Amino acid sequence: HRKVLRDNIQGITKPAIRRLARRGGVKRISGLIYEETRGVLKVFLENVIRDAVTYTEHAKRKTVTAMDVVYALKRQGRTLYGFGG
Amino acid sequence: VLRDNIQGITKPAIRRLARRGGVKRISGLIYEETRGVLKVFLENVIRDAVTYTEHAKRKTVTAMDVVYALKRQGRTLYGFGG
Amino acid sequence: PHRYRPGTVALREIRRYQKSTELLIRKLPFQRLVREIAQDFKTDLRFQSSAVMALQEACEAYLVGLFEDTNLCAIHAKRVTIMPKDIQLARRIRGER
Amino acid sequence: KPHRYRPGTVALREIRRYQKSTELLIRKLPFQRLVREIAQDFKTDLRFQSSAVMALQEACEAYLVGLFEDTNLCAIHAKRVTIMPKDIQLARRIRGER
Amino acid sequence: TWELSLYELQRTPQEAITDGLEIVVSPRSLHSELMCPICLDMLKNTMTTKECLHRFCADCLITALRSGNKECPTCRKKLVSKRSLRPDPNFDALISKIYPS
Amino acid sequence: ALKRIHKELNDLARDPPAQSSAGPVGDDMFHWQATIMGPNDSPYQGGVFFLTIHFPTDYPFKPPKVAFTTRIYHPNINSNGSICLDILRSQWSPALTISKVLLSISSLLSDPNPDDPLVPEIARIYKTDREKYNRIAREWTQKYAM
Amino acid sequence: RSRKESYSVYVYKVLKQVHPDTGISSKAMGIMNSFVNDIFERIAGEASRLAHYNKRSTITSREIQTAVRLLLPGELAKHAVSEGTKAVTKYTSAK
Amino acid sequence: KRSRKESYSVYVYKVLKQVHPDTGISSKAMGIMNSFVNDIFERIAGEASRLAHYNKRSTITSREIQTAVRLLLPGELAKHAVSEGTKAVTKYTSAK
Amino acid sequence: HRTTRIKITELNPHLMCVLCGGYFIDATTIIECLHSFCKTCIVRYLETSKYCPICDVQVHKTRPLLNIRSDKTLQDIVYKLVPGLFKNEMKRRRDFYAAHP
Amino acid sequence: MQIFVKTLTGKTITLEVEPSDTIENVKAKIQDKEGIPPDQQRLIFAGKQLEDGRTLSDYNIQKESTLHLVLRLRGG
Amino acid sequence: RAKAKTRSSRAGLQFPVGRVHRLLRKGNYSERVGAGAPVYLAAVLEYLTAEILELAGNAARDNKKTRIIPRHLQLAIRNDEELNKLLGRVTIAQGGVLPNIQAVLLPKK
Amino acid sequence: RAKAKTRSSRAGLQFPVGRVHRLLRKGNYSERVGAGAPVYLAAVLEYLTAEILELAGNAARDNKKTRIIPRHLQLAIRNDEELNKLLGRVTIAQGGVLPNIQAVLLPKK
DNA sequence: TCGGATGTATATATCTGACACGTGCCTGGAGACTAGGGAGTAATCCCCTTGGCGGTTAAAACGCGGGGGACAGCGCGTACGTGCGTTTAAGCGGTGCTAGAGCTGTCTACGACCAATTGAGCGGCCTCGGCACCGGGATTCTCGA
DNA sequence: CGAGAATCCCGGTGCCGAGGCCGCTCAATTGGTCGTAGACAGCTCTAGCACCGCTTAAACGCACGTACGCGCTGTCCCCCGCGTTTTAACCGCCAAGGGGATTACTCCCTAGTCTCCAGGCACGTGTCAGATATATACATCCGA
Ligand SMILES: [Zn+2]
Ligand SMILES: [Zn+2]
Ligand SMILES: [Zn+2]
Ligand SMILES: [Zn+2]
Repeated sequence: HRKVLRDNIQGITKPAIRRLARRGGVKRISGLIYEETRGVLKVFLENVIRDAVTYTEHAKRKTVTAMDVVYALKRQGRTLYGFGG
Repeated sequence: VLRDNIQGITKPAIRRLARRGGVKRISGLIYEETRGVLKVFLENVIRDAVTYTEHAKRKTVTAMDVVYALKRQGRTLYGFGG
Repeated sequence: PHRYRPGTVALREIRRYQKSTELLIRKLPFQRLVREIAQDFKTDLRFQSSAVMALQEACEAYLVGLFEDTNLCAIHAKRVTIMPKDIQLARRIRGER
Repeated sequence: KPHRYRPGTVALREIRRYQKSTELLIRKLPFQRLVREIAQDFKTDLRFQSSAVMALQEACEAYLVGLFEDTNLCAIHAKRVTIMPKDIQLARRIRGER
Repeated sequence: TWELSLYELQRTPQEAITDGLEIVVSPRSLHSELMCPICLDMLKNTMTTKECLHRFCADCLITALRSGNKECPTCRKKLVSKRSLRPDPNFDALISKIYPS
Repeated sequence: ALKRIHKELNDLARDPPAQSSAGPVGDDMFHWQATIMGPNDSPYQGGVFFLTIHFPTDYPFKPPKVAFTTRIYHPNINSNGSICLDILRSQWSPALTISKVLLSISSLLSDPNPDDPLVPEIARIYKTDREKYNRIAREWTQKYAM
Repeated sequence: RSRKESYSVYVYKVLKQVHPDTGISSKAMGIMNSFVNDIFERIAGEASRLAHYNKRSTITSREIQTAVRLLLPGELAKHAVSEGTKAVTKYTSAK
Repeated sequence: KRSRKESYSVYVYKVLKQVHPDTGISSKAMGIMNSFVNDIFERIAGEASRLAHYNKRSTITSREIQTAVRLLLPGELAKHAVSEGTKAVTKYTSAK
Repeated sequence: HRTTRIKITELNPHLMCVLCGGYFIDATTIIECLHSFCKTCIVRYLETSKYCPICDVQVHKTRPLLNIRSDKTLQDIVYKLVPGLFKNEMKRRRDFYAAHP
Repeated sequence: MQIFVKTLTGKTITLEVEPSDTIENVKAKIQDKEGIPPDQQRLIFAGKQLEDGRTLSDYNIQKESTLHLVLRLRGG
Repeated sequence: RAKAKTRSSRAGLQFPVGRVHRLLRKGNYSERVGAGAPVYLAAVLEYLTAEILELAGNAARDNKKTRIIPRHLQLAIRNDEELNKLLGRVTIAQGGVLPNIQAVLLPKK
Repeated sequence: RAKAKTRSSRAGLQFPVGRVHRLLRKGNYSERVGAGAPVYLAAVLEYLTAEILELAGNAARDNKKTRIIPRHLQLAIRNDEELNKLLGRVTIAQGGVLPNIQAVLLPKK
């Protein structure tokens, strides 16, 4: 009974990107970065959620479990430690 | 015992490898750097390729042992087997 | 009445978040990203609570991994500010773009 | 008074020359002496099939051409034309090798 | 968006014409539709783009992609290869019925 | 690269484009000539300028070479004759005809692109002055073209 | 002695459908043999993981659809799923 | 009926009490230590299976796990794990 | 040719819908299978299914409106080959707003 | 009214532009439909270009006419 | 008997369904292999070699040759965005490099 | 019988030789598994967890704590050059980042 | 703004060796059959995912000011490119030797498979101590002067 | 060289998650048999190594000059820091029900076996595609 979820990428706020940059050790951040790191999160998240949903489509589940994200990320060479497997 | 064969990768050979990379100008300190990079690359591939011959109890290094050592490092060759 | 120089509070925030291990991105507006992107692959997907938390800890760990590699592009271009030029080298040398 | 190209035109002529051809660019006998130096540290009196050294020429030269494509991008990003050993180290670190 | 307005929701189908009526077709009228814009000739073995829906010949797009940049040559959009194209056999029979042979 | 050229001559004889004309020099179907009638909003009244069109023999999949035989003072145009367009150099498609190229050259004479010149000292006084080149384009086109 | 199996017979049969006038040198048949051998191990490698993830001991065509959907990018996956199911539905009719 | 999920949690406490007998591990860092062990089965037994296919054999022996360790583990992790793996196998030629 | 006159009887089924059985008005095609229907046919029909009504190829996994794009060239074949639909569409439309401002 | 818009390579646009509107208002409607900025646009009627301050009523531009678009790429 | 036909002709294929089935058995992927599983692989492996030999055979006609050379295999692969995503960590022996000179290096006008 | 001892006590180990042997059987690696093969894995898997819990337990004493937290697992791993080579494509959940500020960003003297 | 110099594509003839086709043989795939268990299906439990309120307050958003840093311009100088002439050694091709790869055959020790047994390890339950949080005061950079 | 946020250090309260205990089933161990994988030994012969001589392609060294790297300067835009106001995350609570696990039963599908024969492999052979050499004509660079 969805309608549509509308935008939700603006919820990656500019102070949240400045916190992620300062674990990267960044002093100064130009204003054009925030529009592009939202577009790089799209490409991270679209690639993982493609694979994680095709692990649930064919286990014949309707919930995306925590292991289906772990196998979707291991398939891309980015393994998680601390969620099973 | 062979010695001093890294210098047989000459200066004009690195400039040919740079000009498939698309490089116009090359500073003079690069030829010592790229010889040190072939050392690290070949030492990693030959080390794995020899441990495939050591496991097979074999004294020649075959072409597949290079191909399996390269496939293991994420650099698969096409053309020499497999 | 009292101002720090620009760049000294920025160095404090580098030392705060390189000590902490908390999630820097929020949690409710990022279930909404996960559930928009998954709208294109199945309808009415449920999510385990630990499935969305595995996606935040993956997405934050690989954006922090970018910004470590876009410092190096900014510093080797002899800058301090990161430009969006620097994300584009880091994602091209890695093999992503 | 004799003929003399400006610096940069023969270099662009060689970029079009080698990006069109597919042969190997390192001489084949001084490359075998490397492979038989480096393998002495792992066994003694090893032999090599003739296609095992040629598999290492195809792999090494594809590795170095792939580096110089990335050290261009690190030199053009710093508003230069020369690649420098700064640029090799910066491309090799973002790849995850140093 | 694909939101229907008021007239779309309350419209009727316009029926066929089954009485025998000749169509005086003129070739000065159907230029921008049945002609390939690459070879400037009639469309044969038509391949339409997905994102743009523009019709070419099969041997004109595949030559235009490998001997040029990867765009639709009438939209500057993004094509990738020949598999981002679909053949339309329901368009090929328009030429074989209007213009045989 | 032979059959499509026959139908461009049908596209130029049935409906020839405005302020334009084109055609082959002779037996060679790869070396063409063309003329340009000057527009009236431009400082190029009393137009006629001749052209040479060369086909790369993989036409229409390589951009043709179109150059000037007459001298024109204009910031995106060499003293040798090569035209600085983004059409014929970078952004080209097989769906473009020469009759669409000539309308892109005719529109250069009214308003140029003053951000990427060929002789860069010419385009400097366009950006600051406007009364000079209104006379200069009317002096140097009544001599070498009229 | 000691006959060795490759995919060279079948790459010529796919040439003679696609381009019935061209051929392949021997150095590029050795590359086409290693396309096919190294995409078995991709597809059959991930089809075997899907059987272990779902605690099953058979690899069926359902687990090779999804290995194709995981591995092949974009529209390679759409055309290979559609032309892998057209072979299974043509196989099971002609038995 | 909960299926009795197996883990390596019992064996990571027994290696703590040899190494640091006065420290413990939180439950979130036990799930990380359970992920090290499971993802190094997959690496070592993955390459030990390939060494049997490459050499046309149907057994994975201790020879194929020595060389899988030598391929995977870098530098001095490989030397100390080969020696401490052969010290455990030679406690069978003396203890059967 | 020069004239190539034709009947409507051989040009019907390339101008006919299936969901209404009439001529195409605001024709949209599915990206995957390239079967065309009216805008007031597919937008109603893909509220219920995810499949083409001709060949049952799945339009999209979740929302089938993404793989629908309107084909301008197939309309312009319908208005030109059929005598007087561009008027008769507007005359039906202008008479609608004459009662519904 | 419905005025067709030709390009150099063959994009066709249906614009609903009244003849009372200025030529700059025609440029601003191609903003909202295809993203093209007006500062790159050229517009040609049979040899004569369009000035900015005029309208579409000066050239007797009737129903179902054709435009032309030439892109002024500022920098090349 | 009844004149043994093949499995790959029953599938309408040319890649061998019989070899694929025993390379899935011998090769330690699962305990069992379904009957429609080698039919699915042999169809996917045809129409990935067919999609390369289309593009490689077209690149051989541009160089006016009637044999596919490993130059034409990289001109086929590195000009698709989708055959680059399969084969991005793959070097083709004697395949060379796509000609790409960057615009900063070209001489000024 | 003779009072079943274990295999992992005969090897002088604590990681289970009995589980490793049936995860090598069930798991489709080879047809057969040798008898000294799970003894070799269970010894390698001890002395890679022992070498992490040494270094993680030392990082817990520097923060004056008596429990290993996943902060201390990344301080153990990302400070070795050899545990970074195993675990370079591995993110540890809630592990954080090593504190490294580069010298260009620090204020001038 | 141009003609000489150099490099390029283009055409033609000759020649060789690698591709493509053919043949004979054998071993791997197909046909036919049987048996057993993997998976599909139905029913049922109960966990955990969604959904919705309401109060709180951390965190985002906005706006303003000013200083630091990006960026362009400019001048100096040295290091890299081009090129000629001389030196080196790669490449070829030829001959000769033998190590070692690859195969065959015989035979035994090793591992699967089985049945019975029993204790290690899982899940549930309980509790106390490590660690988080609060709060007060030491105290350490930071910055104006 | 003092003022003022900010960072550490310390002593105290309080709770919840780690660590231990226990009942118990299921998985590992013991003991035994059996067929085959692999170890071993002998032998064939391919191919890897070593040497030689000659031709000449390519590396090396040197000189000269241009143009690019780099330091310096100045101007200005645009980030940072901060204070104020506004948004909605977060927390706790409650409630409903989809769907994930789990069981039990049954039957279709896959392994296994035996036999039969044809597809594919090795080996051989002849012709043509491609490589090389020559001789053009034309394109392109650059000092005057
Ligand atoms: Zn288009
Ligand atoms: Zn065409
Ligand atoms: Zn309709
Ligand atoms: Zn359809």
